[PDB]
Amino acid sequence: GTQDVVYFPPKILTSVGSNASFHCIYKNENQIISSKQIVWWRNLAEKIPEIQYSIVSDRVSKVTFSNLKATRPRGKFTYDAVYCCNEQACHHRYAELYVIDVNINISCETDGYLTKMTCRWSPSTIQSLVGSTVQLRYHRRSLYCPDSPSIHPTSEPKNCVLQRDGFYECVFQPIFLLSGYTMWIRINHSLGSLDSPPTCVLPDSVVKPLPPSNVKAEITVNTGLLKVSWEKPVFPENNLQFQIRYGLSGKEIQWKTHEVFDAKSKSASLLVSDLSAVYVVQVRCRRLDGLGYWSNWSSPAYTLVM
Amino acid sequence: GTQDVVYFPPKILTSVGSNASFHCIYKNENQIISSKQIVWWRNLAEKIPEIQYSIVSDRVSKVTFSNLKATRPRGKFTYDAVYCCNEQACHHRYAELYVIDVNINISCETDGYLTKMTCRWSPSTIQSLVGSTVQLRYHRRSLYCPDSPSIHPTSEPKNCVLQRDGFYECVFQPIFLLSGYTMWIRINHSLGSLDSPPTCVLPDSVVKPLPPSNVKAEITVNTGLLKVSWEKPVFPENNLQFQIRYGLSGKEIQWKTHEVFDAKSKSASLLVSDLSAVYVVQVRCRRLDGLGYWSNWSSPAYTLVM
Amino acid sequence: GTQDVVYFPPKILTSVGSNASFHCIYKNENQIISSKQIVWWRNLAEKIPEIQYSIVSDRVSKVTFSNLKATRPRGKFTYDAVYCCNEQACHHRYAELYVIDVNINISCETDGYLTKMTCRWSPSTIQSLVGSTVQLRYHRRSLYCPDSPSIHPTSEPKNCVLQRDGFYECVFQPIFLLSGYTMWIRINHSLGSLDSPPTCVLPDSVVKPLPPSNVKAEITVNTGLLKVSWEKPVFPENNLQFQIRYGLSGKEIQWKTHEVFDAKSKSASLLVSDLSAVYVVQVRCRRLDGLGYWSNWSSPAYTLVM
Amino acid sequence: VPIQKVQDDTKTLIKTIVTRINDISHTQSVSAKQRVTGLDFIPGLHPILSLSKMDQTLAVYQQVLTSLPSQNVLQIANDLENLRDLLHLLAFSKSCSLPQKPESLDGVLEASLYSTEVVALSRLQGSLQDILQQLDVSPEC
Amino acid sequence: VPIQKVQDDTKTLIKTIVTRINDISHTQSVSAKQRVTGLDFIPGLHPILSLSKMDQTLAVYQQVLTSLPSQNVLQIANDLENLRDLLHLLAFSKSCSLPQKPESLDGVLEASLYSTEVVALSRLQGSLQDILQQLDVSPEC
Amino acid sequence: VPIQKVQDDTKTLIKTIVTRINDISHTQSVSAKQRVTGLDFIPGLHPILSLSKMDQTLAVYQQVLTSLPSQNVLQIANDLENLRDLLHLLAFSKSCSLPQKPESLDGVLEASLYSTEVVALSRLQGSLQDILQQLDVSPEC
Ligand SMILES: *[C@@H]1O[C@H](CO)[C@@H](O)[C@H](O)[C@H]1NC(C)=O
Ligand SMILES: *[C@@H]1O[C@H](CO)[C@@H](O)[C@H](O)[C@H]1NC(C)=O
Ligand SMILES: *[C@@H]1O[C@H](CO)[C@@H](O)[C@H](O)[C@H]1NC(C)=O
Repeated sequence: GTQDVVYFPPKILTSVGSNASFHCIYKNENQIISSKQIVWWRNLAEKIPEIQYSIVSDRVSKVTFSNLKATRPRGKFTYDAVYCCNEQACHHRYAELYVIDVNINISCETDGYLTKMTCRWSPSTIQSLVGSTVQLRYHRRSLYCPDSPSIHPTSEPKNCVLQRDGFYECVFQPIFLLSGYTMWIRINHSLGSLDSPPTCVLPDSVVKPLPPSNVKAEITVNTGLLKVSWEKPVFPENNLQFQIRYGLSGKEIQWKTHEVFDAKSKSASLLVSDLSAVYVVQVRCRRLDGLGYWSNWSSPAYTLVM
Repeated sequence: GTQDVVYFPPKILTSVGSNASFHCIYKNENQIISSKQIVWWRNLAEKIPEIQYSIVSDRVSKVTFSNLKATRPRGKFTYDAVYCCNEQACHHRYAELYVIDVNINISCETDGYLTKMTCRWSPSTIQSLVGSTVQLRYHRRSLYCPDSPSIHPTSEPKNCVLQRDGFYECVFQPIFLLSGYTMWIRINHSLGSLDSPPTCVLPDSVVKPLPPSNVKAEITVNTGLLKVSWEKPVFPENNLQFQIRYGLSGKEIQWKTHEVFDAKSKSASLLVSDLSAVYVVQVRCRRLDGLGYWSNWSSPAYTLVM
Repeated sequence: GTQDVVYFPPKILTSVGSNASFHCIYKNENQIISSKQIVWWRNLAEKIPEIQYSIVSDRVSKVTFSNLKATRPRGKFTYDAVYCCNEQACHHRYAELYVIDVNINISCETDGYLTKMTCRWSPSTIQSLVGSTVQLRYHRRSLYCPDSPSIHPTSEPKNCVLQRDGFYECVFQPIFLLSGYTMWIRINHSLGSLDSPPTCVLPDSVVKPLPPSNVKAEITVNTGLLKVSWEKPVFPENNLQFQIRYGLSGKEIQWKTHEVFDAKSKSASLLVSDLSAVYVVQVRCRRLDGLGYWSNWSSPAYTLVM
Repeated sequence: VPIQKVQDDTKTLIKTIVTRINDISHTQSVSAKQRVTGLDFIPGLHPILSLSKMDQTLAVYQQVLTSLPSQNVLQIANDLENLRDLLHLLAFSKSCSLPQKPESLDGVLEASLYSTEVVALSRLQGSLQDILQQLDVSPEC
Repeated sequence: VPIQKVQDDTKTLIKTIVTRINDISHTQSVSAKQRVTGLDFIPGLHPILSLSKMDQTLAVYQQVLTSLPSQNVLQIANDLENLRDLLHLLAFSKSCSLPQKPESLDGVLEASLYSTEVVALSRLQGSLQDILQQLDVSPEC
Repeated sequence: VPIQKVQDDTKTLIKTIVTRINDISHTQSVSAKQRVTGLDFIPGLHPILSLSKMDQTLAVYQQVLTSLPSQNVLQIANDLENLRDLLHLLAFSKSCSLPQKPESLDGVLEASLYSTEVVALSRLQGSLQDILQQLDVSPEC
């Protein structure tokens, strides 16, 4: 017979954690059935619990999904098929429910020379969804970041390059050190668009400095001390804290660490137990205020014995 | 003077093991000499034995080559130059004899999922011969292979890809499991074409199954037995035989093998000499009827001791 | 005011070791100052010593640079800015002095089959200078090299390929063994052209022969000798000298060498201290007249013991 | 041609197709008995007893699967081509011949691709299990 | 917006630009006091005392550096854009506003690129060290 | 220019060309004395005694080898160019000058390439061995 179903809306595009509702009309052979006769199904595999149903009116049934989990794709099908059914008998027409995990984290790092900022993000939650585009979008504020970042209506696309590790890398060069860069991932789907939660980065605050240079380690036998000295990197101009790791030189170094919070310190004196052993020393640095990354460990410095 | 020679035929294209005959007329200064005066030469290097000559008529001499060996190329020359000579004096005109080893073997293997069949062949006997094309041709019979395969007049070319090992790989996907695929290599030379001996393959009969999965090895101290268990691969649906290799786990495993011909067996119990040693076990499978390949050995399973 | 300077010439393109002179006119507010008031400067960084100045006339000052060193580039600037100054006050206009190290060495080697000659050269002194082309040029003399090579007005460009080591390789094939190939590097700059000192190579004189073949080493216990024998390579046809290196076979071979100056010698007999040890032997060769390279060492030959 | 081998190979091929359908994840969760309206042109309620009924049933599934855009269905369509030929070879043994359906399928593929694919493969599996279970009993032409 | 942080960040940015200019090798050898004629349109002899004078001075250097074809100058030009905005933010704190020069620069870039770049960066460094030294003393609008 | 070195280098070059021809496999099996009709325009029966006869002989082989399409013959053609120049240099020493043949060669290359190449290289080798053996005895101009 002339059986047909209508979904309001025909398709829903939403993100994880959101709620979604579908309304339906079941026209059985030219007459709309009572909403009390309507049951809902998921992919023709399982009846959705009646607890989620809502009688909108004598003819309209409604299904509500709460705190939606990302739709697991079944081959070519990236959406979940929601069915309006007349008791045991379902129809061929379904509503398409697309739930995408848009919680992508973007991490940025400014080089030791303060010439560029590289941002990295993983499309592990978007790779399955093809037939739609995925891009990093951004907006720059003249100075600083707002307290709560927002998806500005005016934004620009950023060219990102897929790396061998599966992450995308986007490079900003030249940079504006004290400008707030608000960025997010936009998924442009056929049904509409979704935006990931925006993050604002100040390039000045995500600098990974170059390691301290001219690192020396010497044992002064007159005092019995291991004297370590270094030169802070060219950038940043802000106060730095240093971390020194030292140990007896061997097959597998058993490290000991010393922390330096005096920004104008270029040396540390450590009292060691063995004056005739070769020690290996490395120094790394970070902004004293914690607004940045730790530098890589410097090239090893060794003491002598003969 | 006006000396000239005529060969019947001017050129011969044939395969290894075949017989070939050339006829010749030697017109010495406007008059054809007696066939008794004609001697034959090979590449102006050696006189062909008179035993191979045949006096066709008073003016026509003939040379017969029996069980031809593949012509060894001399640089740019892929053919052997056969000469009709007037005693010690030869002429510049020769007959081109091309003998190519067309005995190429094609081996096929259907994947463990029964989705494709890959056929492999080596052009080691054809690589020297350029200025002619070499391709795999095939014809498919709706069901099964004929008792003696034949080069069907209607065939289709198959795209083959040269691999780093020097072999060509041709992939059929999707496949017809119970259809007979008759295939051969066709060499399209300027003089004509040669076809290798055809082979018919049933994709169902050349499957290399996936290894048995969920392989476990445990020592039951109550009985003093090494119990090995496995799960047969998803495909094929036909009865399988299993082979178990086991040994003491160490630097270089000294293997021992056990054969299982019961198609519905999922375990074997082996009486071992040392109950406190770690044994390594692997299982592989093949169709009980022998129509297929052995699977790869499963991932090693180990017993414990503490 | 209307202050301006004129350099004669505006720019100079020269090579290391050469001398260069600039003349200048300083028109201060529509009147040319006395040459005694003019001082010279280098890149606005340092005053050139007054010792290098020359009073050409009452209005013309001159600066002379002797035994010029290659100009070190400062970023985009490949030239040194020479300034004509009115005492402490300099002007914005300068003279461009470009000094390039054109002393590039080209080394050629003819293969062991005498079919090609490969020439190699490093552009380490030219890589910095871009916006100008760098190419190998050559001229061939029918027979032999002149006593002193010269940059012939008629020459041809040679295609060179940059290699992974940073050197350019240019291959001549086929070759003219007894023809003199005069070659040099030409730098075609916007200001003019510079040519490196030419070298003439006779391909016959730069052959690196293939190693001696069929190298055998045997210990004759009847005499207590280590007998080494070899076969000289196919090419060259000229008399060769041989060098044999031998030692006890082990982890790190302690080599001993023997020289053979007899061109028709195919063997050497060496009295060894230990008759029951395995010796390793290699032989290499070179033209007796020294006009060529040493071949690579032959594949090792070993003696036996049981 | 050995008929015993043809009957055994027909059963093995049916088991092979059923296994392929088990691997297609979105079909195993769906009940082949639970009816879907609008897809009545797909064989399901029919008992399938004769050789000609088996042939016409597989030809309908063949036509349905050809339109679907997956590579999993393309392989199953090739297996069905072998299966129909095996049935004709079995009909030849027992001296009988077999012959060579609305096109509302185009509309249901455009509007409901998920329902068309899922129900077609689920109904095909049920049909093949019925054919397999009835192959032990001598089938009529 | 914390003004104490803005004043400290302005000083840190000035030090950053000065360090970038120290790394540009051909500028450190040149005396910023030793005058070059024809480049009088580049700020140098001026004392630079007010916020509006600082702003107009940086805008001139900004316009000069934009024309130069190096990537080192492009980064310094971006830092100057942040510096001008910080000065406007500092002028806002103390309720005062700031406004928005011959074009003989085109001719001196065509004829004397080395002198234009070297003198501009050398004069900029001197100007920034003057701005930094006067930021400790409360500046007038 | 040392004439002693030129005479020694001429002999060394001849030996070099003869060795190249020995490496061309299909020429060593062919007897240079055993005659082939139709290729009489290739020097063979001639004794080659004079400098001008040697020059005209090598020029014919040079013209023949240029038409052949192999890279082995291209290298031998270059060696012959050096050899002709050495002969002219040796003719200059002893104050004498040398000058600068049917074209049925085009037809024999089209019809019989194997015979043209094999016989040309085999005849060239014989001619060079004759030139080498007569270079010890003072040759006439
Ligand atoms: C989604 O539903 C839950 C449960 O009713 C509710 O707590 C939450 O507020 C809803 N979300 C929105 C945006 O209304
Ligand atoms: C080829 O010659 C041999 C020897 O005469 C003969 O045995 C064989 O039958 C011949 N082949 C054919 C196809 O006649
Ligand atoms: C370059 O100057 C030096 C020093 O005056 C002089 O010895 C040399 O001859 C000059 N070079 C030329 C080519 O005149």
